[PDB]
Amino acid sequence: SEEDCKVHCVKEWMAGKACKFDVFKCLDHCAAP
Amino acid sequence: AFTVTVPKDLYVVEYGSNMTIECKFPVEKQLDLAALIVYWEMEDKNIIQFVHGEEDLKVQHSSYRQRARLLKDQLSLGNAALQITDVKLQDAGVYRCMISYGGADYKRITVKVNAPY
Ligand SMILES: *[C@@H]1O[C@H](CO)[C@@H](O)[C@H](O)[C@H]1NC(C)=O
Ligand code: NA
Repeated sequence: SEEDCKVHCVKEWMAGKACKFDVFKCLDHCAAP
Repeated sequence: AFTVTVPKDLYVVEYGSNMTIECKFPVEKQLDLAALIVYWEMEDKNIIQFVHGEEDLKVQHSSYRQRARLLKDQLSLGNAALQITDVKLQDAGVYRCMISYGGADYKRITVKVNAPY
């Protein structure tokens, strides 16, 4: 579930690169309780 | 779980020298470029964006031009090594390496620039 949240952060970071999304904040929040 | 690890979380580097800052990720047998993303960043400056083997110089931050590269020989061994040549005082700060290879993770590395005398 945590692994999937993190993969999705990368997905959205990539999507942004096509189309200011902070991938580190996103990854942080996947680990955040 | 997919984890990125740093052999060093602090590098103290001489002004005008060359530094290689390392970020490790698990590789089973041979590296697959089609599945790999490496992103090196420093306080919102984009240094390396390696997407499935593809790098675009146009999106490297102007402060790193002709000074920063991802070392490809290390990459084969699960080592995303960022080499910066002619280290500037402005190179001091917090670097982040994000690796996506199956899973995803990132680490912070502190670089301090000294001027020995
Ligand atoms: C850094 O790299 C350059 C070649 O890219 C080399 O000539 C130089 O000696 C290196 N600098 C130091 C201070 O070792
Ligand atoms: Na020195």
